[PDB]
Amino acid sequence: NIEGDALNALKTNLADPNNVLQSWDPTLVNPCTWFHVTCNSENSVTRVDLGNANLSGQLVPQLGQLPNLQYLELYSNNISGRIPFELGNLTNLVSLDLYLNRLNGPIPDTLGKLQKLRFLRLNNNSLNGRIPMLLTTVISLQVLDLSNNNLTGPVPVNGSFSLFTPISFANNPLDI
Amino acid sequence: GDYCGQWDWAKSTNYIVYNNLWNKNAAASGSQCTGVDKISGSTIAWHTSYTWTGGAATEVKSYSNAALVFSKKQIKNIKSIPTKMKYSYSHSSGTFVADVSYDLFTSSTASGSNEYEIMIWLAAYGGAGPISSTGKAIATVTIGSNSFKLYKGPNGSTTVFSFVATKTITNFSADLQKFLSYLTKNQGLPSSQYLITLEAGTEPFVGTNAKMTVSSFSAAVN
Amino acid sequence: LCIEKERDALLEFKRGLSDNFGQLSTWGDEEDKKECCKWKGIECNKTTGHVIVLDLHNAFTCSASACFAPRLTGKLSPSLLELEYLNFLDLSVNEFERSEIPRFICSFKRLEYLNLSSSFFSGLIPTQFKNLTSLRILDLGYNNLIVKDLTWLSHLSSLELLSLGGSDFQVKNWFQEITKLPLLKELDLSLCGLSKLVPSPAEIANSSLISLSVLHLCCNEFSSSAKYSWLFNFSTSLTSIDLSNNQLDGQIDDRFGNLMYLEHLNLANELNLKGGIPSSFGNLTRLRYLDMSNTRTYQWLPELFVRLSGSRKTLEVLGLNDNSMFGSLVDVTRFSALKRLYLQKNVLNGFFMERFGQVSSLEYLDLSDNQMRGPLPDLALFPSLRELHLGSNHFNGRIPQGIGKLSQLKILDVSSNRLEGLPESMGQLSNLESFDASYNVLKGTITESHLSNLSSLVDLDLSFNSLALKTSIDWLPPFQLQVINLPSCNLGPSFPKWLQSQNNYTVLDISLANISDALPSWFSGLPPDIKILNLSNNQISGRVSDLIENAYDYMVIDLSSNNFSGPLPLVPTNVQIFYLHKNQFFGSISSICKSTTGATSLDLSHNQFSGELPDCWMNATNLAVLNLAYNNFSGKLPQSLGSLTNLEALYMRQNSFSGMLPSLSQCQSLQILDLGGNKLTGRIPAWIGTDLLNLRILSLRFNKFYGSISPIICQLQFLQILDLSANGLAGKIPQCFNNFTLLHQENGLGEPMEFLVQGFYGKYPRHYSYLGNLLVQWKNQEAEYKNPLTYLKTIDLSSNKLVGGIPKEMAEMRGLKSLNLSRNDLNGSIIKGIGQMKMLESLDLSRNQLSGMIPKDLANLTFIGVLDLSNNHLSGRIPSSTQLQTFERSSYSGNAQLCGPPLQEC
Ligand SMILES: *[C@@H]1O[C@H](CO)[C@@H](O[C@@H]2O[C@H](CO)[C@@H](O[C@@H]3O[C@H](CO[C@H]4O[C@H](CO[C@H]5O[C@H](CO)[C@@H](O)[C@H](O)[C@@H]5O[C@H]5O[C@H](CO)[C@@H](O)[C@H](O)[C@@H]5O)[C@@H](O)[C@H](O[C@H]5O[C@H](CO)[C@@H](O)[C@H](O)[C@@H]5O)[C@@H]4O)[C@@H](O)[C@H](O[C@H]4O[C@H](CO)[C@@H](O)[C@H](O)[C@@H]4O)[C@@H]3O)[C@H](O)[C@H]2NC(C)=O)[C@H](O)[C@H]1NC(C)=O
Ligand SMILES: *[C@@H]1O[C@H](CO)[C@@H](O[C@@H]2O[C@H](CO)[C@@H](O[C@@H]3O[C@H](CO[C@H]4O[C@H](CO)[C@@H](O)[C@H](O)[C@@H]4O)[C@@H](O)[C@H](O[C@H]4O[C@H](CO)[C@@H](O)[C@H](O)[C@@H]4O)[C@@H]3O)[C@H](O)[C@H]2NC(C)=O)[C@H](O)[C@H]1NC(C)=O
Ligand SMILES: *[C@@H]1O[C@H](CO)[C@@H](O[C@@H]2O[C@H](CO)[C@@H](O[C@@H]3O[C@H](CO)[C@@H](O)[C@H](O)[C@@H]3O)[C@H](O)[C@H]2NC(C)=O)[C@H](O)[C@H]1NC(C)=O
Ligand SMILES: *[C@@H]1O[C@H](CO)[C@@H](O[C@@H]2O[C@H](CO)[C@@H](O[C@@H]3O[C@H](CO)[C@@H](O)[C@H](O)[C@@H]3O)[C@H](O)[C@H]2NC(C)=O)[C@H](O)[C@H]1NC(C)=O
Ligand SMILES: *[C@@H]1O[C@H](CO)[C@@H](O[C@@H]2O[C@H](CO)[C@@H](O[C@@H]3O[C@H](CO)[C@@H](O)[C@H](O)[C@@H]3O)[C@H](O)[C@H]2NC(C)=O)[C@H](O)[C@H]1NC(C)=O
Ligand SMILES: *[C@@H]1O[C@H](CO)[C@@H](O[C@@H]2O[C@H](CO)[C@@H](O[C@@H]3O[C@H](CO)[C@@H](O)[C@H](O)[C@@H]3O)[C@H](O)[C@H]2NC(C)=O)[C@H](O)[C@H]1NC(C)=O
Ligand SMILES: *[C@@H]1O[C@H](CO)[C@@H](O[C@@H]2O[C@H](CO)[C@@H](O[C@@H]3O[C@H](CO)[C@@H](O)[C@H](O)[C@@H]3O)[C@H](O)[C@H]2NC(C)=O)[C@H](O)[C@H]1NC(C)=O
Ligand SMILES: *[C@@H]1O[C@H](CO)[C@@H](O[C@@H]2O[C@H](CO)[C@@H](O)[C@H](O)[C@H]2NC(C)=O)[C@H](O)[C@H]1NC(C)=O
Ligand SMILES: *[C@@H]1O[C@H](CO)[C@@H](O[C@@H]2O[C@H](CO)[C@@H](O)[C@H](O)[C@H]2NC(C)=O)[C@H](O)[C@H]1NC(C)=O
Ligand SMILES: *[C@@H]1O[C@H](CO)[C@@H](O)[C@H](O)[C@H]1NC(C)=O
Ligand SMILES: *[C@@H]1O[C@H](CO)[C@@H](O)[C@H](O)[C@H]1NC(C)=O
Ligand SMILES: *[C@@H]1O[C@H](CO)[C@@H](O)[C@H](O)[C@H]1NC(C)=O
Ligand SMILES: *[C@@H]1O[C@H](CO)[C@@H](O)[C@H](O)[C@H]1NC(C)=O
Ligand SMILES: *[C@@H]1O[C@H](CO)[C@@H](O)[C@H](O)[C@H]1NC(C)=O
Ligand SMILES: *[C@@H]1O[C@H](CO)[C@@H](O)[C@H](O)[C@H]1NC(C)=O
Ligand SMILES: *[C@@H]1O[C@H](CO)[C@@H](O)[C@H](O)[C@H]1NC(C)=O
Ligand SMILES: *[C@@H]1O[C@H](CO)[C@@H](O)[C@H](O)[C@H]1NC(C)=O
Ligand SMILES: *[C@@H]1O[C@H](CO)[C@@H](O)[C@H](O)[C@H]1NC(C)=O
Ligand SMILES: *[C@@H]1O[C@H](CO)[C@@H](O)[C@H](O)[C@H]1NC(C)=O
Ligand SMILES: *[C@@H]1O[C@H](CO)[C@@H](O)[C@H](O)[C@H]1NC(C)=O
Ligand SMILES: *[C@@H]1O[C@H](CO)[C@@H](O)[C@H](O)[C@H]1NC(C)=O
Ligand SMILES: *[C@@H]1O[C@H](CO)[C@@H](O)[C@H](O)[C@H]1NC(C)=O
Repeated sequence: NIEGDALNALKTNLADPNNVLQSWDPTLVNPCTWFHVTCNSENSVTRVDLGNANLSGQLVPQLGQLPNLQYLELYSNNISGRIPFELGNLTNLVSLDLYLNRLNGPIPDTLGKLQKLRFLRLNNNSLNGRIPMLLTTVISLQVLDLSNNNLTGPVPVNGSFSLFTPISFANNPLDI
Repeated sequence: GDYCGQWDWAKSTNYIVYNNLWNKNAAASGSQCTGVDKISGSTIAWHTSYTWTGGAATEVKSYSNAALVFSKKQIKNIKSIPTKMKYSYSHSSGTFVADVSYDLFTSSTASGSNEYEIMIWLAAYGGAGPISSTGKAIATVTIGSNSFKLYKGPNGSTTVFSFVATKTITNFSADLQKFLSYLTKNQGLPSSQYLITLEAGTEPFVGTNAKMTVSSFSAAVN
Repeated sequence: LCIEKERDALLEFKRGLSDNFGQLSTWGDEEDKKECCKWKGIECNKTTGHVIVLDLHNAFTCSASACFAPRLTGKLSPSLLELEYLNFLDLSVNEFERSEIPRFICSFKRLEYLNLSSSFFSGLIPTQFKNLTSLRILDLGYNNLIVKDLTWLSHLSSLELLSLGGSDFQVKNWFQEITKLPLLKELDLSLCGLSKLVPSPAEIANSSLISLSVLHLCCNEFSSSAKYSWLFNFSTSLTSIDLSNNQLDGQIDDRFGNLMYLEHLNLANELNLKGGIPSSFGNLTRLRYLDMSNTRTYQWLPELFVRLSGSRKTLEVLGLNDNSMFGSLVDVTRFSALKRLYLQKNVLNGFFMERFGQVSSLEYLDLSDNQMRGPLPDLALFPSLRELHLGSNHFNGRIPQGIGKLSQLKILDVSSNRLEGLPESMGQLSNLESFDASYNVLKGTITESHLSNLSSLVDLDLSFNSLALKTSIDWLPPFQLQVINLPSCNLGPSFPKWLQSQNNYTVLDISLANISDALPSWFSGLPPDIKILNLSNNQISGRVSDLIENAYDYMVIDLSSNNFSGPLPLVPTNVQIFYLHKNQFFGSISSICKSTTGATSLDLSHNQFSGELPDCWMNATNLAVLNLAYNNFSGKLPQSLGSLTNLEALYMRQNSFSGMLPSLSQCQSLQILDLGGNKLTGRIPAWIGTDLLNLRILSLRFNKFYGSISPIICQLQFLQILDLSANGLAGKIPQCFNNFTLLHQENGLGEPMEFLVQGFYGKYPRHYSYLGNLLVQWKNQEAEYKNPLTYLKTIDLSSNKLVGGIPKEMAEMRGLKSLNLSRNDLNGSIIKGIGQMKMLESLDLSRNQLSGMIPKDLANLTFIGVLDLSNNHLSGRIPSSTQLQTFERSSYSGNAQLCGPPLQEC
């Protein structure tokens, strides 16, 4: 009921114009039968798939209370807010794609705590800050894209960032 | 054929014919049985036999009716409700009180508790009368060459309007939209209400070897 | 006393009249009934013996939705003229021969009272009534009379009370004729056509002066103040005015103020008063009754109270319900003589405070259906309250401790509020009959002290709170409850002990309690006239085959979700809801046949009933839903199941049936047909598509169904769940799948299933919602979807040896939210158009024999959550998309020629 409570907290804070969140109800023992939520064995949430679903709102601090989550997809939605620091508690996240969306703030350093992340797409967003230093400490990150964002500071290349291209960091106020 | 249960019915296409002995226990040594005879398109024909005696001789004992299933539409979206009903009746001995009535039930939503009820009394025998807060009519309405007196009353949380004819009408043919429009314009019935149910049938109080035959009954909602 | 000729005349009068209800039973010629004066309705002079009063009138006794009056039918005999000293005659509610008013009444010569009102007289008033010179009270109201000339009223010069309402009034100059009666004090002219008959000012100018006190002008389509203005000529002497049901659309005329001696105003049932009380009031100083119900005033309540401040010491009844009035009820105590205050169904969004300490004389207070906030006032300031309705408001806080100072309360309705607690002094009321405190957030425990002295309580309603009810052992309840609605109340770990003394109750709903005890020995016989039994969602254990005894008035039995064990209990002959699921019953259910029943919804699921299903279902033809799932029944399905014409939901799954399936042809209005498991054999029934046309869910999975899916199944037009997985089918998938409407709508929620329990609120029925489950193969897990009708839209034909190609007609199926066509010998290519399926969250085409390359349109999904195309003979490159690249290598493996970013590279 803890994961269902977290997902319900996510639901209440956001507003749905197309009404694609109507099937999320707390009475069920698990949120497994909910739409746009993918299950696994033993009924733990492992995917949250919401693409061009027109959702508007802000992110929820207790979103990270899901331990066995992977592939958190929330791109192309009208979500205005700040990336929570609790996302670092995800010990199994793989793909975090939040692009074509309007989130303001910096990229948390705790996000670099992900030791199994492979995909990170934050494009066409307006985030004010600099690239985290600790994010390069993960060696499983195969692709990254931080473009068309309010990015300033230095461009890190050492370590896992040595296999990337400047295109991943483009259209920014300061790149040097 | 002919069935005698308290809640049994003979369902057909677009019509459901009930027995509805909802106040059976208020009478002593009575019985009632209804049956659908012939079906022809939208036309129906049924009959009801009963005998009720004693007990609370001032209360309705049953409402064996012939209800119609339709799309739950708001009053303002209803164009016409053409209805025709021809019936004959036969009682035997005496101390006879009964009634032939149309019921319309309307509520705020398409599936909810009734908030407005509409009686149309086509015949009143033995002093049976509609429910009224004051016991006196509040309007006189002539619709389709047929006089009517209007009564208003409470029933729990429901408001019951009643159009009682001045002469017994054994052959009726009219439009219920006229009554509904009169109620909406004059008596203050909201036009956004959802017409839940339409039905027509007998409503006995006391009788002995009693039988009502509906030679024809048709209705529709447009 | 009792002159012989008078008695003979009375007997001859009775002879014509036909009495059927015991009236005139005292009247007779038997020697024991010789005395005239002792008869019912006859009064005689004391000195002489002549009859002075003859009142054979009745009254309307009313029931649920009909009133009845014991009318006297017959012919009015002319022998009444022998009663030459009669002065009081009253024949009011009787309906005699519905004909003219008899003319002989003109020659009584001493009548001082006549009342033929509410009979069924018709036609013109006889012209001979000019001989009734001694008449003081005339009442001919509410008959089918036609009054077109009033030239006879001139002679009746002793009248003080004239009533001609309900007539076809066509007198053009009625004011001129009425003004000729010098002693008239009231005048009833209701329901006439007074809208079209207004007196010209010249007529008022040329008229004799008379002083009226009561005007009954109702049911006249005035619709304006320009048509009832004439009554203001009587402003000096008016006391009572009645103007209800006139379609008044405008401000109340300011001349209603400055009507001195006015004591009774009735302006109910208008069109729109547009503001309500004018500022002209406050000059009244003598008001005692004001009614404005159902008028759409839109007035501020404190402003109304200030404008009625001229008559605080006299005002007694104030009806302001069914309007739209806002504000708060502040200082109601300043109205000293107030006794009724009806403020129902308003828009009152304020508080209820006294803020000054005086006692109130209120006896009936009504505040239901509002938006009032804040705590309740000190109820000890209303010691004479007989009824208190405060439901559907937003009151909060504990009920005040002074509630026990009333000692006259009979009804207490505080339901649907945000109340917080119950006081201890509630038990000293000693006159309460109903207690509706349901759907509040109530907390604490109700001990015996809360119920110590309620000797007249009949209804107890504490539904759905956080409340607890712990009564000590050796407590004898001082009441005998008739309805016991205590759901979601902690009634103790053991079975409640105070039900031992409770007989004579009609409903008993103690579900959602915490009773974890065996069924007690004493709890063997329910009251003989019990209606609703609901012991559901507890942990009660024992044998209940000895608890149901075919009471004539059973309507609901709900023993679901418990620890009951034993044989199937008796099915009462008039029960409609028979729920027994999630228990431990075992045995055969052949006892569901021997008696005809009115059951419409029975649930026997999740039990241990065994044996072959009986062939007796013609004795139960009122069924709407039938649940025989998750048991170990066996054998063929009975043929009698085809006689369930009213059936709309058949839940027969997770059993061990066998054989072919019976002809459920004449079972129209069937929406759900679930037959999972059950080892059924045979070809797919050809009558499913031919006859069943309202079907929405068709679950024939984990069976032995050889053959082919005939295209007739496309004629269903309403299917949203099709599931034939693991059935051993064959043939090609039909190309006719376009015809399934509701699978093209992008976002459409189907209505839930609803059956009808008739007779709940007396004449009125109740609608029950059955949200049945459905076992589906959802996202690689076998899951029990809760309400499949509203949301789910799936097609599943996996593991059924289907040979052919995927039809190209599935492209435009926007609403499909799952697709499983795996483990079949299909060949071809993925149809170009799957990318058009916007809300498809589950795709599975694995273990087929497909070919070609993946279509590019799959990049448009953006909602797909589970994909599996393994072992399918594809080639080419996987389309690039955010969702496609987020899938494991296992989802695309098994293809010897496919290569993409997920696996290897070209
Ligand atoms: C010629 O003969 C004819 C005979 O046909 C005479 O006509 C008869 O005259 C008698 C008078 O002797 C009449 O009897 C009297 O009736 C009145 C009215 O009773 C009805 O109304 C009461 C109040 O109703 C309002 O309030 C209630 C809630 O309190 C509400 O439910 C109602 O709907 C109504 O509400 C309206 O008003 C509210 C306040 O403003 C508004 O808020 C609201 O929105 C509405 O606008 C009501 O209490 C009463 O209830 C009784 O009846 C029902 C149904 O049968 C029953 O269920 C109840 O249990 C009650 O029994 C009625 O509905 C009544 O007030 C009189 O009471 C006197 O007698 C009793 C006897 O015990 C005393 O205790 C009283 O103190 C009081 O003295 C009396 O009964 C009769 O109705 C009338 N009949 C006809 C057909 O006209 C005629 O008078 C004769 N001619 C002459 C010249 O005399
Ligand atoms: C035997 O007794 C049992 C238990 O006492 C009965 O089962 C209960 O029946 C009641 C009445 O139908 C159920 O109450 C209803 O629950 C609905 C579902 O609630 C969930 O969903 C809503 C909406 O998403 C949430 O807000 C809520 O928190 C829950 O998560 C409600 O939607 C209903 O509300 C409607 O009615 C109330 C009261 O009239 C209104 O105030 C509302 O505005 C709304 O209109 C309602 O509360 C209850 O859930 C059942 N419990 C169980 C365990 O099943 C049996 O019905 C009874 N037997 C028979 C034959 O009646
Ligand atoms: C790749 O390069 C980045 C910088 O370009 C490295 O980040 C830096 O890592 C060093 C550790 O080698 C950090 O130094 C530490 O700083 C903390 C205070 O923040 C101090 O307490 C420690 O004693 C230590 O000095 C440094 O802060 C950090 N950031 C910056 C801006 O220099 C990153 O570690 C490199 N990754 C590798 C080499 O794998
Ligand atoms: C029952 O019958 C008796 C007798 O007929 C009635 O008594 C009569 O009442 C009237 C009215 O009061 C009396 O008339 C008055 O008489 C006095 C004295 O004679 C006279 O001064 C007055 O001018 C007026 O005429 C009449 O005398 C009296 N009868 C007798 C014999 O004294 C009585 O009223 C009847 N009861 C009812 C209820 O009608
Ligand atoms: C369907 O319901 C009907 C009626 O509810 C059942 O018929 C009833 O069957 C019982 C058992 O055989 C009969 O009771 C016996 O009647 C005989 C003859 O009167 C009597 O000698 C026995 O001592 C015993 O009382 C009962 O009379 C009979 N009622 C009617 C109206 O026929 C029927 O068995 C149920 N099942 C099927 C499949 O029809
Ligand atoms: C698509 O679904 C519709 C139903 O919505 C199917 O239309 C149905 O077609 C049958 C053909 O056998 C019609 O039955 C016929 O009825 C007439 C009049 O009762 C009768 O004289 C014929 O002998 C025959 O029984 C049925 O009425 C009709 N239903 C509707 C609502 O039109 C259609 O066949 C399905 N398949 C397609 C369009 O490919
Ligand atoms: C579509 O329906 C088919 C069956 O009609 C579903 O196939 C099921 O797939 C799961 C996962 O591949 C199988 O679980 C397997 O269990 C064995 C142990 O028994 C394990 O060794 C495997 O690794 C795998 O986890 C399951 O047996 C299989 N059902 C069968 C064969 O009857 C399929 O999941 C459905 N597709 C979707 C998207 O729901
Ligand atoms: C209530 O009655 C008083 C009289 O008792 C009304 O006052 C009259 O009108 C004006 C007031 O501005 C003055 O000429 C006198 O006070 C009164 N005139 C007379 C007696 O001829 C007062 O207007 C009434 N209330 C309302 C709201 O009209
Ligand atoms: C229950 O109510 C009855 C009312 O009839 C109480 O009887 C009397 O109550 C008064 C005060 O309310 C006492 O002064 C009397 O002594 C009571 N009479 C008797 C014989 O005791 C009764 O006391 C109430 N119950 C309890 C437990 O107090
Ligand atoms: C929802 O999203 C679609 C894009 O598929 C867009 O066309 C539509 O305008 C959106 N609705 C609202 C209310 O913004
Ligand atoms: C919602 O999202 C659409 C998609 O691009 C965007 O055009 C629109 O401006 C957004 N609405 C807002 C931010 O209010
Ligand atoms: C979750 O993240 C927050 C934010 O940094 C952190 O304080 C908390 O300790 C984390 N939870 C656990 C169990 O470590
Ligand atoms: C980001 O915005 C630019 C224009 O500001 C647009 O050309 C580009 O297509 C956007 N990114 C995506 C992924 O659509
Ligand atoms: C009515 O009064 C007149 C005047 O005395 C009288 O001549 C006539 O006979 C009376 N009518 C009847 C029917 O008595
Ligand atoms: C006006 O009043 C006088 C008073 O006697 C009366 O004679 C005359 O008939 C009245 N006018 C009319 C038109 O009736
Ligand atoms: C009656 O009222 C009208 C209107 O106010 C007035 O003109 C007329 O003088 C009044 N007549 C009497 C006799 O009071
Ligand atoms: C039993 O209940 C009935 C209502 O059905 C009631 O009239 C009667 O007074 C009650 N008797 C007792 C002793 O409680
Ligand atoms: C009552 O039962 C509920 C669940 O049925 C449980 O959570 C609660 O602790 C129980 N309370 C007591 C006092 O037994
Ligand atoms: C009632 O049944 C449930 C599950 O069937 C079980 O866990 C529980 O122990 C049972 N109650 C008792 C008192 O054993
Ligand atoms: C039903 O009967 C079979 C065979 O006797 C048994 O295996 C099964 O356990 C029974 N069902 C239940 C729920 O015990
Ligand atoms: C698919 O299988 C059928 C069954 O043998 C075969 O006739 C057909 O030719 C196959 N499809 C193709 C494209 O060869
Ligand atoms: C659907 O896919 C086609 C082919 O790739 C593409 O041209 C089209 O833009 C897509 N639809 C949307 C709404 O992007």
